[PDB]
Amino acid sequence: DAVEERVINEEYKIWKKNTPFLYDLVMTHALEWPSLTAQWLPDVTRPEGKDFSIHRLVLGTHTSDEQNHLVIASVQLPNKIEIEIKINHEGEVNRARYMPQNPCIIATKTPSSDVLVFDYTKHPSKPDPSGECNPDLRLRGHQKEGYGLSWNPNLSGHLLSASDDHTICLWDISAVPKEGKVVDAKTIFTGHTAVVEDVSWHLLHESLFGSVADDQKLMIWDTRSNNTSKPSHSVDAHTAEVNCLSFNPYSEFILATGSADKTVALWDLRNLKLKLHSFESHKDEIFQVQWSPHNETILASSGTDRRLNVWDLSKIGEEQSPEDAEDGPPELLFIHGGHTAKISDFSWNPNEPWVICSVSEDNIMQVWQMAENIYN
Amino acid sequence: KHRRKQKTPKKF
Repeated sequence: DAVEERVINEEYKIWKKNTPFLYDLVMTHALEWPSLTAQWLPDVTRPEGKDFSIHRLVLGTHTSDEQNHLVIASVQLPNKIEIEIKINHEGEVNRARYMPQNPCIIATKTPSSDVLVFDYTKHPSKPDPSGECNPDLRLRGHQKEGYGLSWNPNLSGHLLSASDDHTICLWDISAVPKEGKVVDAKTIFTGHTAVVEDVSWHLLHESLFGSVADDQKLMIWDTRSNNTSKPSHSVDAHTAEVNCLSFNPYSEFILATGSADKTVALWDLRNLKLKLHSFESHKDEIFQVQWSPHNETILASSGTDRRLNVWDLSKIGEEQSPEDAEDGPPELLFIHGGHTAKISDFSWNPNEPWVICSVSEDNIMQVWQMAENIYN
Repeated sequence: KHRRKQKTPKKF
C-alpha cells in the first residue's frame, strides 16, 4: 500500500499549475533511459541574430539491458533538447564528469568498479553497433562500483574516485597518452570504514580534498601526507550516512555535506569541531549537494524526497512571518517540486545564472530557472 | 539507506 504515488501525482498537479509564478523557465524532457549523472559543459555558443544559445550537458544512461551510453545533449536556452553524441559504455553510467582543463575529456564511473576516461571527439556520433566499449583510458584500483568522482582543477590529470569498497583511488593520467591502456591507481586512501559515497578536490588548494562515507564521517585529506590510512581531519558530520559534499568556489574555507539524516551541514575548514549550520527541510535522504557558480551564498541540494532545495546562507537567522515560518526556515530560498521521482543528480548552468538541470529516476530531465523576483 | 540507483530502470 505504497500510494506515495497518489501524494506525488497531486503535488505535481499543483506544481504544474504554479510553474508561471515561481519559474522564469521550465523545460521538461523524457529520456529514453534515466540518467544518474548530469553536468553542464562549460562551452556555450550564441548564434548571431538569434534569441537562444546552445548549451551542452554530460549525461549517461541507466538501462536494464546491455546498451548503455555516455550521452552529450545540447540545450537551446533563451537569451529544444536533443542528443548529440552517444558513446558505448560498459554498464550504466554511475557518474560522468568532464576535465576542467580539457572539457573534451570525460571520466565515468562504471558498475565493474573501473573508472573510464573518454575523449568524445575521438568517437563517432553514432555508437559502435558491435557493442564494444573502447575507453581512451581504463583506470583500475577499485573492487566495487562507486559514485564519487572529482577532477583536480589545479593539478591537471589528477582524478579521485570514491567506491563502495571503502577506498578512495587517485590517478595521475597527465603523462599517460589516452590510447585505451589500463592505468593503475597512484594512491589509495583507506581512512573510511564503510562505503565512500563522494569525494571532491578543494577548488583552490591542489593538495586538499574531502570525502564522505557511510560511516557518517567527513574526512579532509592532504596528498602531501605520507599516511594514506588516516586523513588530516575526521569529522562526525551527521547522524546517518553522508552521500555528498561540495566545496564553495568563492569561499576557500567553506564546504557543505548532504546526508541520509535529511540535512545539509555547513563546514569551515578552519574549525571542523563545530558544524557551522544545519539546513533542514528535506523530508528524505539527500543524494547531491552543489554550490552556485555565481553566488557565494547560494547552495542547492537534492535527493530521495523528489525535491531540490535552494538555500541562501545570507538569510540565516532572519526574522520571518509566522505563516512564512510554516513554509520553512528563512535560509530556504526555493523548493523545486517538478520531479515525480527521486532526483539522481543536478547541475548549475555555469553560463546562465540560476538555470539548473536536474535528472530523476523516471527518465525525466528538467532544465529550469526560478522566478527572478524570488532571488532578486 | 536508499539505493544510489534503482533496481530496474524502465525505458521510455
